[PDB]
Amino acid sequence: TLPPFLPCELQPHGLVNCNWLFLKSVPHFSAAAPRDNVTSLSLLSNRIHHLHDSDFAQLSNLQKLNLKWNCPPAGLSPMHFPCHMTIEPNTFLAVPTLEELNLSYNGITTVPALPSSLVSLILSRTNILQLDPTSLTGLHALRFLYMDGNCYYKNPCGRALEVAPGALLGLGNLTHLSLKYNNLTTVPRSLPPSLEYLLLSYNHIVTLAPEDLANLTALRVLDVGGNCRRCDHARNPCVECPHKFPQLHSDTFSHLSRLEGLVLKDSSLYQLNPRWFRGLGNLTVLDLSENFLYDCITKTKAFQGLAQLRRLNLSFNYHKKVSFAHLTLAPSFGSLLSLQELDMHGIFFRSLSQKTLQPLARLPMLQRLYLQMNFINQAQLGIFKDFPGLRYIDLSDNRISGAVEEDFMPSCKNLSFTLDLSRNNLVTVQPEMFAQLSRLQCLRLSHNSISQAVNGSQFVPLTSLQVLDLSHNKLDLYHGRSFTELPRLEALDLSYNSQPFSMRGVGHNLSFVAQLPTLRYLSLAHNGIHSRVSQQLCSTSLWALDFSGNSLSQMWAEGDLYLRFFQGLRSLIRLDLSQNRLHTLLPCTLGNLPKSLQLLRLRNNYLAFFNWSSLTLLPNLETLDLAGNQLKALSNGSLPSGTQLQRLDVSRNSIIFVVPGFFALATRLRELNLSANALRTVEPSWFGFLAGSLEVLDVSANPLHCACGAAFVDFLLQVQAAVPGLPSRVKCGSPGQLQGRSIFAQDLRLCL
Ligand SMILES: *[C@@H]1O[C@H](CO)[C@@H](O[C@@H]2O[C@H](CO)[C@@H](O)[C@H](O)[C@H]2NC(C)=O)[C@H](O)[C@H]1NC(C)=O
Ligand SMILES: *[C@@H]1O[C@H](CO)[C@@H](O)[C@H](O)[C@H]1NC(C)=O
Ligand SMILES: *[C@@H]1O[C@H](CO)[C@@H](O)[C@H](O)[C@H]1NC(C)=O
Repeated sequence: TLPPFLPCELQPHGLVNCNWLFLKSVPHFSAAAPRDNVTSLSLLSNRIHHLHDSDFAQLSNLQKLNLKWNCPPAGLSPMHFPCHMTIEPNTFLAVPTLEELNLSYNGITTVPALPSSLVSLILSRTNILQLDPTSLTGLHALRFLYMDGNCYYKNPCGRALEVAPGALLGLGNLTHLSLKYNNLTTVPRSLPPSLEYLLLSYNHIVTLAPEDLANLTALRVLDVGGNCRRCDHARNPCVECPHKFPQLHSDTFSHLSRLEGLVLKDSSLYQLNPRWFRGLGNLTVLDLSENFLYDCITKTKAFQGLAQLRRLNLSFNYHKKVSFAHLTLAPSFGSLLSLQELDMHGIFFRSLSQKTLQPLARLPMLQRLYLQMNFINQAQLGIFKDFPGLRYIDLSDNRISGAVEEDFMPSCKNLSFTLDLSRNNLVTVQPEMFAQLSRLQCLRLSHNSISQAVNGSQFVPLTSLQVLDLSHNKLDLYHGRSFTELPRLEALDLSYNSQPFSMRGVGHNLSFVAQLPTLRYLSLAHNGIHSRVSQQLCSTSLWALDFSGNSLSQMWAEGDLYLRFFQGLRSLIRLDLSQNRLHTLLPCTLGNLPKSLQLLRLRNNYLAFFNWSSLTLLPNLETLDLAGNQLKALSNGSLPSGTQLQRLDVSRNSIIFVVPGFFALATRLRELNLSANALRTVEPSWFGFLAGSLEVLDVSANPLHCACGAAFVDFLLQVQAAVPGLPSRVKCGSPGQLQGRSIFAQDLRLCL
């Protein structure tokens, strides 16, 4: 049985996925295909320029249809190729079950006839330049209409979009309307009173008053930002706000009592009118980013009584000459009694002290505080001890320098208190910086130039710290007492620290790993450890070690000094020895790895041989990863009986053949990656019995020997459930004509 929707892929939830197939038109699927099981059809990024009456006409249960990026407009086309999509009149009418349509990024100039089942319609980046009562007549179900980017720099129209008065009044269920990047100068008259989300950003609506929002009292989100922009630091075409604008009247929003979110970013505001927020008693989110409010926020009263507000964005309110603002928050920030999140990144100010955030200090719910990219170079970090609810501070990308004058490395996201000081100019860490920060659970100091002696005296106050990121620094030398002042430490990232001339004539002392009793995850990746190191790592607690990007090759050529290097990690589960220049491997060196290992990576070494019988010496191994080595074959014995191996990756080798029965004895094997090798066939004999056990068999990017009709294709059709991208991504290597084309290309489809 062929893939039922060739060239496309059936996926979960009745989705036929035809994305990215260079298709010139919509496939006419066969009669025996389960056309009725199809509820969603995706055709993203093909090149269908002509749609017909009969294209969708027999998909009796089709609900979602995505035709995005098929006939892109000149301006959006990389090579400015003009495109005007032809759409036969009944093309969509013939899908009377259709509920969701995405026609974005296509050269269409009018709304085609749509059935009245439609609930969601996306027409963004098309060339529709008019909307009137005849445009979406009778679509009484429609809840979402998105039509952004029909007239802007990447898709110009020489004029404005025209939404006629009442054009959409017939749409009595329309709750979501977006009309950004349409070159509009006023808000369309008489929009459905049912609207709850109205996004009008990035037009040229430079003036706003309460009648512009007439009758829209169900509005929960209003976005009118980017309508009189500042252009000093784009990037892309941008029209500056004309001099005496914007003109927001003082009671514009005062009848929108259900409003939860309000966006006034990039509106060139030098000043806030307190009256704008009067009556907005449900307002939880306010975005004032990219304005000119650096001076205003030191004295404003506009925030008084926004007692329900939970998120406030003031980011990129910076002097356009590019210099420091003097930041002292106005007292009315203190009235934000419900504030959970405050974003103040990219304002630019020299100093973080007691004065700076004073009015915030006692807000009982304030949890997240974004202060990155401010070029702060003096910070009193003690100020954060007396914030009652702080969970996260981002001070990354500043120039602070001291006190005042995933499976291998977990994230800090569920922790109670995290401070990120990455990308500052920290060279040395004084322990008094954190004297008022005993409660910190996660500390990030990556991408500094820390070249200090780490000797057990740097982080003394931080008695609660569970996670320390010191990756990407200039740490010279690890001592036996390094990090031993951190009693509760669970994760430690030291990746990308490599100063081979600065070791003071000695080597790394890795005995500190044995001193950290709660440590679970350690990374020493890209440290350039060739030599000059302790002979043994020892830990009863450690679960994951990333040792990638060193030279164990050199270590293990150096006699037998380093043959038990990892053995003392009595509970190691995950070990990454990828990128270690490993040319050979003794079975005696593999058996000296911790017996508890479940997962071993050797991505990107130079291994041309592997003794597969030596996998008995790792009885608990479940995932083995040998991607990117030089295996020429899978041979020299087979996978031995009893192996617990479930995931095996041998992608990106030069595997030309596999011996018969190579995978026969691996009864737990479920996932096998054979992608990007040199295979010319796929054989059932490789798996003895048990081929139907595999849940994933990836055989893409192989130079398969396509012939009419090769039996390996029979095999892949039999186990097609496990083969990802079978209908399109499993390709031929020969003959010359079918080279790089699908194994089911027109020519070969005759031989089935
Ligand atoms: C099998 O291996 C191939 C090649 O290594 C994988 O393809 C890569 O997938 C990663 C993400 O997993 C991408 O970053 C790369 O861009 C992909 N490269 C190529 C050439 O495809 C593939 O994902 C793996 N398959 C499975 C099922 O894990
Ligand atoms: C926006 O409208 C003006 C005046 O109607 C026009 O000159 C300009 O070209 C339009 N912008 C685009 C991107 O087409
Ligand atoms: C490692 O560190 C401790 C000092 O705290 C020392 O006693 C031990 O002998 C050192 N080992 C080496 C090889 O230098």
